[PDB]
Amino acid sequence: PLVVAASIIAILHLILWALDRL
Ligand SMILES: CCCCCCCCO[C@@H]1O[C@H](CO)[C@@H](O)[C@H](O)[C@H]1O
Repeated sequence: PLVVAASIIAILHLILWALDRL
């Protein structure tokens, strides 16, 4: 479950960064 949570947060953070860059 911690793998799931950490990975969701990591992917969402990546999406936020990408949207900012775009
Ligand atoms: C699934 C594809 C997502 C692509 C994410 C692109 C992240 C970088 O994107 C590019 O970044 C440049 C500066 O960093 C900007 O000047 C460009 O306009 C932006 O397109």
